[PDB]
Amino acid sequence: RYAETDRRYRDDNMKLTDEY
Amino acid sequence: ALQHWRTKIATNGREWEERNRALRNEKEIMARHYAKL
Repeated sequence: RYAETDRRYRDDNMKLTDEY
Repeated sequence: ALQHWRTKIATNGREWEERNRALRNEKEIMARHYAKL
């Protein structure tokens, strides 16, 4: 649902940023 | 309503796609730069 998809969005993008 | 919640989930998915594609592309291109160096 909304909570899990928001958490997935957040951790995916923070992983992208930290790798960057 | 349930339809409004579905619209919100769709907006969340569209934002996910907008934010991840360009970041991955930039990561790949400058990783190629890394490989050349």
